Amino acid sequence: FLTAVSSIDTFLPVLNEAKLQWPTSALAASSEELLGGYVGSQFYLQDGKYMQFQIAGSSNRCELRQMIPDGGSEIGWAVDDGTTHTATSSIVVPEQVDGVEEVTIMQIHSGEAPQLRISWIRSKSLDGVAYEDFIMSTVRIGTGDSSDNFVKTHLADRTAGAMSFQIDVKDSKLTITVNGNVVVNGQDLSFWDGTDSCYFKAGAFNNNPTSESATARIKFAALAWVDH
Ligand SMILES: O=C(O)[C@H]1O[C@@H](O[C@H]2[C@H](O)[C@H](O)[C@H](O[C@H]3[C@H](O)[C@H](O)[C@H](O[C@H]4[C@H](O)[C@H](O)[C@H](O[C@H]5[C@H](O)[C@H](O)[C@H](O[C@H]6[C@H](O)[C@H](O)[C@H](O)O[C@@H]6C(=O)O)O[C@@H]5C(=O)O)O[C@@H]4C(=O)O)O[C@@H]3C(=O)O)O[C@@H]2C(=O)O)[C@@H](O)[C@@H](O)[C@@H]1O
Repeated sequence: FLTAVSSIDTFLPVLNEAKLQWPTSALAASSEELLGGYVGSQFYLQDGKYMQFQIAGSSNRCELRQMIPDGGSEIGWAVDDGTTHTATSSIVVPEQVDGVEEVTIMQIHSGEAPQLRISWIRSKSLDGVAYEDFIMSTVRIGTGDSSDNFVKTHLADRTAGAMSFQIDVKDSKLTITVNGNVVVNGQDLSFWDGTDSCYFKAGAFNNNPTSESATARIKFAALAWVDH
């Protein structure tokens, strides 16, 4: 069998606060299953150190979904409870195979929609400017589909080496730090005031592929979800 992610110590904190959704939003593994050696080609320990996610198909996923710690049920929190909700990661985004066009690697999501997606995208115009092979944040400030519902940002060009991300939510404001540099500073999340169902996700969620068989692949050297 492939080497289980839980066979080393590095990811036990987040696995203790997560369920795995694969290949859809349906449950693949409970937190205890993840802590107890759940493994497959979709989710395995890579190079002896990376929690790697693989998924093919339009809107299919291999994603960790934040849970109440120590075997609890699905968590939900508010963007303005006065604390800081923080997701931190270190991610190696390899060159994606042909047919893979956008891969969501971290999210904030609620009962209704994604407040935030951090995704790799092959090519995209943002605010009149073309970018290629880069990491993007997409923030919802509305629930519609038109441009004004989103704030989209070039976070960084994709690197060969590990890229660190810190997502901070405090007092209805979102900060994203990339390789130690603040890139998004205090994006307004006020539209979500009143919502108590937010949670982190991370892994690989495949968006608008050109081929249903092309497999997205994302490696995490680190991932943690904390409340301060
Ligand atoms: O490209 C463009 O055209 C535009 O795209 C825009 O971004 C898009 C993006 O491309 C992508 O489409 C994205 O997809 C969203 C999607 O719209 C939807 O919100 C989806 O929701 C998922 C959740 O992520 C989550 O997995 C959730 O999980 C649920 C399960 O569905 C199920 O309810 C489950 O039930 C069990 C639980 O135990 C329950 O508590 C219950 O008690 O028991 C059951 C059980 O035991 O069975 O509970 C799960 C849970 O954990 O909560 O399921 C939903 C789902 O509907 O499947 O999330 C994806 C996403 O991951 O982001 O949407 C983006 C968008 O609309 O913004 C923009 O980029 C735009 O600019 C472009 O133009």
